[PDB]
Amino acid sequence: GTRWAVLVAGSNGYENYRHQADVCHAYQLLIKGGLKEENIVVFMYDDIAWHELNPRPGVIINNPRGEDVYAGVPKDYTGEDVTAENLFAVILGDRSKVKGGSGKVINSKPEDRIFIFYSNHGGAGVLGMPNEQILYAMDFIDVLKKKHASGGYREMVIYVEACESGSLFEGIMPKDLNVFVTTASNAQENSWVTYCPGTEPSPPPEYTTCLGDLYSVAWMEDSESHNLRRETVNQQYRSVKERTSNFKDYAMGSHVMQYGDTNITAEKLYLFQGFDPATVNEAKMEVVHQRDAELLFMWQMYQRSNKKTHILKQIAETVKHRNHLDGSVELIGVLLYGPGKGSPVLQSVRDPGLPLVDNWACLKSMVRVFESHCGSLTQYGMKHMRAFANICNSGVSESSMEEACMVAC
Amino acid sequence: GTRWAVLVAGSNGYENYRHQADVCHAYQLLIKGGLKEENIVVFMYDDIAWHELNPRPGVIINNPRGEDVYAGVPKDYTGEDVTAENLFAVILGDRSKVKGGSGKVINSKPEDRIFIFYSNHGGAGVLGMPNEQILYAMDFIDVLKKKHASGGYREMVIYVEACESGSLFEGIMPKDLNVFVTTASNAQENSWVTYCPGTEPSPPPEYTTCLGDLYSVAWMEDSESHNLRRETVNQQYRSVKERTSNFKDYAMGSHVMQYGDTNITAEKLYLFQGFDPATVNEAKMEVVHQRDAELLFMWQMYQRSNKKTHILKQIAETVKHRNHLDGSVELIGVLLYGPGKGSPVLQSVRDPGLPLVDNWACLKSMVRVFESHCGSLTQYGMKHMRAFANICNSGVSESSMEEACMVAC
Ligand SMILES: *[C@@H]1O[C@H](CO)[C@@H](O)[C@H](O)[C@H]1NC(C)=O
Ligand SMILES: *[C@@H]1O[C@H](CO)[C@@H](O)[C@H](O)[C@H]1NC(C)=O
Repeated sequence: GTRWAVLVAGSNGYENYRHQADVCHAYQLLIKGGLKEENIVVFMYDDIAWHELNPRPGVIINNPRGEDVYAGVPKDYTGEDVTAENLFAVILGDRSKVKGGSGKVINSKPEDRIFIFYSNHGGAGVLGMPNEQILYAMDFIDVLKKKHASGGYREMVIYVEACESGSLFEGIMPKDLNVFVTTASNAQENSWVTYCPGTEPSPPPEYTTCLGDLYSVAWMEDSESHNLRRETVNQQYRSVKERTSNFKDYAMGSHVMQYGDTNITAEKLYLFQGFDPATVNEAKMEVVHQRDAELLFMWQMYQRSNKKTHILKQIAETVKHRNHLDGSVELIGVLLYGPGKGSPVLQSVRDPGLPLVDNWACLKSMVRVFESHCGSLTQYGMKHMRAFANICNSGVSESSMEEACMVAC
Repeated sequence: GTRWAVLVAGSNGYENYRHQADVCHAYQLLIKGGLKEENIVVFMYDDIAWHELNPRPGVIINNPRGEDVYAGVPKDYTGEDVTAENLFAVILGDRSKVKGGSGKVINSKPEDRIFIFYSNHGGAGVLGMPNEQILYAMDFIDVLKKKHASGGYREMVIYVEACESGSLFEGIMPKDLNVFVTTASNAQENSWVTYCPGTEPSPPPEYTTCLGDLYSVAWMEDSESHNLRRETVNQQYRSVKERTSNFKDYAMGSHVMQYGDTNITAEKLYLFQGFDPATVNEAKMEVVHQRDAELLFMWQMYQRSNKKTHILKQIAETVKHRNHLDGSVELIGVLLYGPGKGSPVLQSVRDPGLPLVDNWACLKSMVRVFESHCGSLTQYGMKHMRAFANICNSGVSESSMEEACMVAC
């Protein structure tokens, strides 16, 4: 059969360099293993390589050894074409449902295998897509069920790098889809960022933005340092789990989770990632929170400048925007449930194995009502997704949500 | 000698019923023990007994058994006269430095004893006074040193009911003043509120506001249930400590602390609180945070109404005001120290036994700069006092504080 891949960075902006850095590295890794470019679909906004802030124009690196991963990466879905609708259409393999981009899709055969890697921001039940778009977990599950029902592949492996990424599959990912999944974190942890300005191991001094993400570089640097005809999917999961746990210090690391068909863990990794003919034959990392890396970048910029006050006022606006969202959400909880019960309700985490939300259509509706009244969530606002899900689960009506949002905003 | 007392409620508003309820109960307790009215100075705003919301006009109660404590309480310093300046002047006993009120002061003799009880809101190093006034711990210490240096008393006992009230004395209260102090909480805990609408033990159903404060009713109900010619100061401290710890559950209770001259703990309580001739011869309480009781009261009102939306919009404004203060302070930390270090700096608590702040004049200056730019702190904003103290201790200049406050506000 034929090995296919879909690589997605869900973010843009130079502050988010790392997510397209991850995706570009994954592309070069798969090419080195003998996957063909026509079978690898790359979603990247593509604003990094030639960004005015990039100290190495035309180059993207993904770890402090500084090897370029940008050259040769195809422009399949870039800019405005990096959408959930295009991602869903690529996975289904129906070129007629794609809007824009190259038209490359996963029009795979029943004997083929597929490898999907996503890297950016997220929250409970949701994944980010560039310019304020949100991808809801259940729609992603639905695409996998549809693809499976059309006999489009033999097996699939999915790696997801994002905050709270366990919540995209817990209680909803079927095990009969020949799909195996791992996530950087459990349903409630955040995801961690590595190779940042000011940490060890040191990125090259000219960089003001972080180079990679902990779970992502963990699996990629593990793959490229091993013979993939011998390493199993399970061995990579084990190695990635230990490295991402960062010496089992969950204040500085997270729990890598697995979902779906665990029988796939017995398979050799080359069936999914190819094999590199040259591969024949640790310290605690200083990491930062995915949600904190943006401000660390603006602060790196502030400290290195002389317009110095323009950056500061932009830091002020960013924090103030976050405070507005955090407060609006907290106040909605107060108006709906009272003080002393609003935060318990909004912030309670369901037991592992249960779905985040019982009505996914309600979740989208609460987000819609919120944003109509309180403004756009942004990428940062996905941190409030569990709060909206908990409003849904509480049986509070959409009519009462409307009233609370109008009072709050 | 003669026994004197000063009783202070630092708050006003029907939401804060309990603080004047505490003070009124303490007054009746001391009269029953034979202290004379001319030797007891009462500071209470006096907006409770005849408040339009008071279901028992002319009556104040301090626990669910519903006995009035208001009748007979003198009007020494009420309304606009409840000030730190008047409190300091009362304690010093110089009637000429009082502004307004009755003119009653503690013009005590070297053989006299003094008992001081304060009950309301506070924060690190500060106590509230009605209508946005703040009383700074070191000014209170200075008054005690001045009073001591004039030979004004033999011994003094001080009870303080307020958030973070340990911080008013740690590292600054001398032990050579013949003054013994206990506080409802340590330097970082909040203070707890008892007998609230919706908790057990049940206040009479018509009340929408909490009746008392945990540490305050603990010492008063302990005094009135014992023979004070036999009970020692130490025994009351022990009993109050255990009751305020609420089964040693510090998520629902606090650590009562002691400062000053601990030799006074060996003395019989009647020397300070008098003795009642009739006294010849437990469940975990449901309590709420001092800072949370205001919103619980507005919510009780919301739930019992039909203007129903007027109250809600007032709840919204209260939460939004708090969010503005919390965000402004957090942003000032970000601008001064960077993200990832602003909160560690602003929220770090010094080791027990050290003073909250090294330059008390700087603390007042930071508050001044903040309020000029970001608006009044309010009573709620004393929760940010440790943040301002930590800015002072960090050596950040007043010039840099000004710049950060202008960017932030
Ligand atoms: C994995 O395959 C085994 C066959 O040995 C089967 O018993 C089991 O049900 C399968 N598990 C899943 C999750 O499909
Ligand atoms: C208490 O009095 C004793 C005398 O027995 C003395 O040793 C001690 O220093 C005194 N403590 C304080 C805090 O004044």
